[PDB]
Amino acid sequence: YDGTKCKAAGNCWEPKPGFPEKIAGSKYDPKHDPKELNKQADSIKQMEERNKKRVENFKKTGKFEYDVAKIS
Amino acid sequence: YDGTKCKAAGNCWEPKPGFPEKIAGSKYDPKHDPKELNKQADSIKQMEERNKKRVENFKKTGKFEYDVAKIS
Amino acid sequence: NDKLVELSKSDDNWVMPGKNYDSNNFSDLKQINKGNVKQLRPAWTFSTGLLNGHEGAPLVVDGKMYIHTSFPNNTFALGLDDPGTILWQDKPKQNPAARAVACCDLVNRGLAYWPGDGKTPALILKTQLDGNVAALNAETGETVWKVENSDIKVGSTLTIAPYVVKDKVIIGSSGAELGVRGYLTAYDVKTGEQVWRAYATGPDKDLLLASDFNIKNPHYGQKGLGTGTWEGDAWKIGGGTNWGWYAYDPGTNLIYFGTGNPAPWNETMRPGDNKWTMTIFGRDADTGEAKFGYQKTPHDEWDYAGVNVMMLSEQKDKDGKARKLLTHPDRNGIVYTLDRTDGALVSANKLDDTVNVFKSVDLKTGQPVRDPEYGTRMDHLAKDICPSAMGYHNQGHDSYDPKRELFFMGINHICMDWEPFMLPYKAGQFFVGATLNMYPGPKGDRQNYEGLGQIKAYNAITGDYKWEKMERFAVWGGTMATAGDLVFYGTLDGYLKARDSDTGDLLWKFKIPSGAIGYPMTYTHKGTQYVAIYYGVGGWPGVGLVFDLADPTAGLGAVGAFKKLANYTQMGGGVVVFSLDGKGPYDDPNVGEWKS
Amino acid sequence: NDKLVELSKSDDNWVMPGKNYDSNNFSDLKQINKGNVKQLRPAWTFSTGLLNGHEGAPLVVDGKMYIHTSFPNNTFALGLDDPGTILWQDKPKQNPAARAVACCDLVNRGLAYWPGDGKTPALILKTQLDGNVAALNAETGETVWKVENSDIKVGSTLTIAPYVVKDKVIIGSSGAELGVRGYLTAYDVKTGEQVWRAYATGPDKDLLLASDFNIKNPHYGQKGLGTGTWEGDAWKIGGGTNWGWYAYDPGTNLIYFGTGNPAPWNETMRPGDNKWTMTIFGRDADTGEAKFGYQKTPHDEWDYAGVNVMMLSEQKDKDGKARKLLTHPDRNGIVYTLDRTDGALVSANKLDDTVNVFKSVDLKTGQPVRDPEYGTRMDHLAKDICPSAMGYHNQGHDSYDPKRELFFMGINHICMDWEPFMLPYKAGQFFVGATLNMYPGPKGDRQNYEGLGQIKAYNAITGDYKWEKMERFAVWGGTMATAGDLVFYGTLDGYLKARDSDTGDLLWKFKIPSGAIGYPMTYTHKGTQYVAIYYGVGGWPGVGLVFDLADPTAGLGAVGAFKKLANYTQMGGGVVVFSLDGKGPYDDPNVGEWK
Ligand SMILES: O=C(O)c1cc(C(=O)O)c2c(n1)C(=O)C(=O)c1cc(C(=O)O)[nH]c1-2
Ligand SMILES: O=C(O)c1cc(C(=O)O)c2c(n1)C(=O)C(=O)c1cc(C(=O)O)[nH]c1-2
Ligand SMILES: [Ca+2]
Ligand SMILES: [Ca+2]
Repeated sequence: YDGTKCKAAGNCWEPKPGFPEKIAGSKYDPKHDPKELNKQADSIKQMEERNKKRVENFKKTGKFEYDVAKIS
Repeated sequence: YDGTKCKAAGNCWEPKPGFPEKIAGSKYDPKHDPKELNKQADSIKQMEERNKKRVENFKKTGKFEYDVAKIS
Repeated sequence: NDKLVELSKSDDNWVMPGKNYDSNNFSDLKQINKGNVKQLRPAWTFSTGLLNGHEGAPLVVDGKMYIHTSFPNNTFALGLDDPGTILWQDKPKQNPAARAVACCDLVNRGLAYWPGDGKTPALILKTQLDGNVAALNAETGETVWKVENSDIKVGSTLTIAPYVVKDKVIIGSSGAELGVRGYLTAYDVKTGEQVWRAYATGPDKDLLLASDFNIKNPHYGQKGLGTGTWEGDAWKIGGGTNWGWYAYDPGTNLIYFGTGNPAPWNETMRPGDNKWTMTIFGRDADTGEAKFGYQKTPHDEWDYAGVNVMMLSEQKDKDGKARKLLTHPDRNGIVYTLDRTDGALVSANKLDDTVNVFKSVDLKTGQPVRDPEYGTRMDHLAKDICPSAMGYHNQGHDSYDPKRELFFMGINHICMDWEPFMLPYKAGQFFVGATLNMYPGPKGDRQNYEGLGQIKAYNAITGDYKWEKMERFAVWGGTMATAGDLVFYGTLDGYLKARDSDTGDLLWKFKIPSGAIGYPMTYTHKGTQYVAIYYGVGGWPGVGLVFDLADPTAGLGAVGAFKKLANYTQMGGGVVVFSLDGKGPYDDPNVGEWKS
Repeated sequence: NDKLVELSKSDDNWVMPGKNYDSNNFSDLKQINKGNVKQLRPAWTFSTGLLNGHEGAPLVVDGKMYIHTSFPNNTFALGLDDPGTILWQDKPKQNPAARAVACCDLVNRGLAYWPGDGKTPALILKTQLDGNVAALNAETGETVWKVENSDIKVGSTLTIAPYVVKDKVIIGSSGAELGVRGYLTAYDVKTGEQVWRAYATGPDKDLLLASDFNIKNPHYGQKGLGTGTWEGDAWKIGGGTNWGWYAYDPGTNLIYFGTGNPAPWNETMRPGDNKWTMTIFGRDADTGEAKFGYQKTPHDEWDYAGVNVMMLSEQKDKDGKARKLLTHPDRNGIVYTLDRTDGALVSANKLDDTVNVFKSVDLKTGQPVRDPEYGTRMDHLAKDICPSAMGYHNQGHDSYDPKRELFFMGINHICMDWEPFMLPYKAGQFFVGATLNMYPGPKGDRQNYEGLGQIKAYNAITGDYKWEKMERFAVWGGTMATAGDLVFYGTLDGYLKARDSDTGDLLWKFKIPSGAIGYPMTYTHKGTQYVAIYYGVGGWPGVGLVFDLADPTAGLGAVGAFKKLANYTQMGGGVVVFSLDGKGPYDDPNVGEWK
């Protein structure tokens, strides 16, 4: 692997000598939990919803409130 | 009580108007626990005995040791 | 922003990170010059009340200085005729658990300014370690709006400075050492409403590509590669956070910046080129859409995070033609120069001849030619790799002199040993997976652990270095240059220094209270020129001193490399301000006293 | 110590707290003077790595500077030809619980030095907040000996500087706000052995009195009063700790110093004169035996702790006879001058005309004449008492010019309201028993909370003030004077200042990073004169800022009085060094670089 063999535009990766093309099923398989992989995108969706409630209350009332529990 | 009436040299205290000459038995009695009063003198005796073990071992050996459990 | 351009033309002001939208850190002032710099001495000082590292530099606008700190991220406003009186202060309340998910000390790179319009007053913009972004009234310090950008419960924090363009503020991201997938965001500067958000990995809809992305250099790659150069769903925790600096050209409408390292550090766990981590981007300021993207380090094996400074210029190329350019010194040991209108490669040269990870960069294919003897992999201990993970360049903001056509660069001389290990991903926990040993490179003193830095003067078209000088420690905080034939910079052992711009000769230094990890700035006030710098050592080089660590592999391997730093400096936090013969606001000492 | 006397005669050294055994803080140097001080500017700086208050001043001996810090009490040694290299450091390990029984911030007042004898090497002597005392090798920093003086489990800590006399080191005490009975101790400087220990209250055997104690002034009191001026066993928890400064005269062999306040602050819980709290002592350096003792404040009602600076001089009295003297400005609003050979009272005058707690001091009987309208007692709220418990003078070390016969004093202008309350004693817990409100005195601005300080020039025999000047905040850290006609001092709002010795006119100032609560010092190195000062605000005036407090009755009442201090300064820790034109060790910038 010297970086100069490219099967397509922007795609030049090769395995090193003795290593596999795909790691699934090998002794290098990471076995990630899908429920852990999805936690940071669900957290961003919830921040975005709390921010929309803050910004729409500012533009109706003219007074900013950060604490969502105190917004009508 | 203005500090100028002295019953002996260096002893000029007087009670203020309406206050007693002695506070034991009065509504100002502090009611101190004799066992709590004696705690700081017991602590000073224990520090002085640990320091003597450290100093005599330094003078005999020429090497200072602070942990008295390591001094025979 | 048109009024920020106009304000940057006055020498009484310093209005944005990097001085101006070209990001050159260059002043036309010459009251202080090579003929009189020996007379420079302190005029006044100010302590921030905090320890840990003090990064970035102050702002100056309309007769006032604005100062920022380490965690919990306080802000102070001072009047230049009487800096002993504090005009206002902002002191945030934050969860102490934010400290436990910071990789690299409790640092912050600084403030931005929006000049106001016709009903909204002028604003100071700031980030906080806990992931909030706030706008403050510049005259009173009161909060106008505050929103949540990043979540500490999944390992995501903020250390970058905000950047103002037109009526928007741009916000980056931190946490690749904890498996955070990078994104940058534009907000409406008047209200906090989210306008656009672009990710560094994943499906094309999330990347925000223009319909003509990379049309002039299609061999760089085009559609489908944010999932096509990964196995399965590994891109979801894949890194690419952007925590460095920006530049802007009103004539192209593009912002210029780099994305960080893929996660984890164990390369064997993520086969593929891992796009679009490690990439130089040009994105539209109003929509976020990418016009071009160049990947400098395909399939990273070394933590060469691609976030460093962007400096703009206009120069004739080797065939005599006038070009509009960007110049960028990377962690990986290469300094890159590109055409900033379409992304074309102009030059890619080594920062020092001891770089061994690549043999060269091919200008016609765009790929770096790898030396397999200096790569990393499972079940192998790799030795003597240059550069180390700390880089031959890190977060310092450098400078450019447009009369001389030279870049002045603060450089690191640090190499390494590395072995990876297998580990699970758990949201909120570290996700690194490698053990390191770090030490001085071949031109320093490896046996004594000294000789870890350099400062150099560089031409980007010919590739020639006009002069080169060795330093005791890495030059970590950047540089500032002036029309007085001077280059200024701070050091980790605790000095402000000045060198001759044409030869590199050391003309002057002063012993400040603690090491410096930010850049110098300069301004005039009522006719007198001043030079200011923060003191307070920290960031990655300072972790052994700051956290009382002694295992040399601790601190991601920085503790062994900087074992002698504590013999030369201790922690601190504040600003020192200099002038000729120390002239200042208290030359009449009755100014600012209490009177009855 | 005869070798310390000789080393102090060189202008290249500063070898003890207060410069010399007279404790005058006075330099014969005149390179820096009233004609050129506008040229004074920084030469080099050093951060300590710590926040909280930085009290005292550095030592200079044999081409080296020695620096000390707030808790956990670190020590640094620097070479004057290259101060960017740290020669050695000492970093103690201490129980974090020591912080919770400190009354008044995590401060320390500094180091002492003993010059060696050919067998034992020269030594640096230090105290720690946790109650240990240590001797360090001056060349290498290694520990030679370490002993326990004070116990945090009963409320007892250390903040005082050690003091070296002959081949002995003298160590004081802290904790009267927690009911600690005061004592001072002498140790053999070579080994750590305890030689003598003297208590402030109790039976005569524990007081360590000479057989002829007060024979020249028997009306001051003599035998049996350490128990006879108390009811029952209340003297066992009675206060009198000594945490300020000393002076010494080789010709009398006496050390001079003051004992602090009685416990608790509630006066109704301790009837009697409460001897020997609040007392000026003269004790023999080798045996500790007291020759004389004068009680300034019998039966304290105000927390006027009697620990302040001692300054020696030799002057003609009003009848024209030559006298050997001590002069001492107290918390209670009175400045005292005594004969230092026999204890006789010479003068006792007000620090400012606004003092109202006493009408006068009677020089024939020695008793202060009390005004009962400004006393304290149970079931009563007392208002507008001057001075406050913070004093018209606190812990700052002042100076004396021997040719002008003038004392230069840093003063406080703070008054109060006070009411006591009943409470029990439990060892290890606070034992105060009063609630306070504090504010500027009548010559300041009581509604903006500014005008809290003064600096004055004084003659001890006539009682006349040559000049007087107001300051924004209390002048907390002391003063230093020179033969260049200048008086130097630091301020809480963050300056080093210089005033003219004859008129008080302000000639120069510099904005340092944080407020100053220690004294300035001066020395020569290879022909150049330097002036140095610590920065880092704290101590009692800084508790609001240091601990983030807002209730005005908190910090024992100090939070309300200093509510505007945070508008002028923030915390810090370090040293700034000045010279003419900023000349220094890096004038060749290649010195100290890597090669
Ligand atoms: O990957 C990331 O998200 C991330 C964030 C930070 C940061 O936010 O300060 C640093 C790092 N990486 C890193 O690779 C690095 O070398 C580094 C040095 C420092 C500094 O302030 O000295 N920060 C960071
Ligand atoms: O009663 C005592 O034992 C004791 C100790 C201390 C100290 O150790 O600093 C102070 C006080 N009292 C106190 O009364 C006081 O006004 C005070 C001010 C300061 C300071 O450093 O600013 N320390 C102390
Ligand atoms: Ca990183
Ligand atoms: Ca006290």
